[PDB]
Amino acid sequence: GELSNTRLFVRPFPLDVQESELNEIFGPFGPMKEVKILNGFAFVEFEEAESAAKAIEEVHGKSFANQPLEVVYSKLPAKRYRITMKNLPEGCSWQDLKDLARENSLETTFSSVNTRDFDGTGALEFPSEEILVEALERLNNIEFRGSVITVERDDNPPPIR
Repeated sequence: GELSNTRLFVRPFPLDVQESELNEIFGPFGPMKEVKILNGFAFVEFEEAESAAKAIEEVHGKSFANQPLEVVYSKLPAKRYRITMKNLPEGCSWQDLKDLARENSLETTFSSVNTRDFDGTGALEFPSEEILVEALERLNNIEFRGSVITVERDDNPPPIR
């Protein structure tokens, strides 16, 4: 096999979505074999697997256009251990959900919430499936602050293309 090795998928950039920024950003990483910038998604293929593998862990989590950047290995996996919550109109936050989660016999490695809007929805992930299914069945349909919160897994693996 010679597929996955040099290709990093970036998030959608604003009106400033051009190779100019991609080069000025991914520049200090290695000889970019090629670059792609489309309204909605970006891609960058390095001439060296190392340069790519690094840029993926470097660029990922960066800042640009007053927004958090995101980069990954242009590719798709299978199965996961994360779930999303709904009907949770509360402030908690990652710290809150993480506190109750760990206290409820549920260890998580990643957490996220949505405070920007009043949708009242969050998302958590566990290191193992056991905790996922357990926490999902233990959290599914629960009364809290006079509100019934529910948890449901949501897998969104990029199209096969």
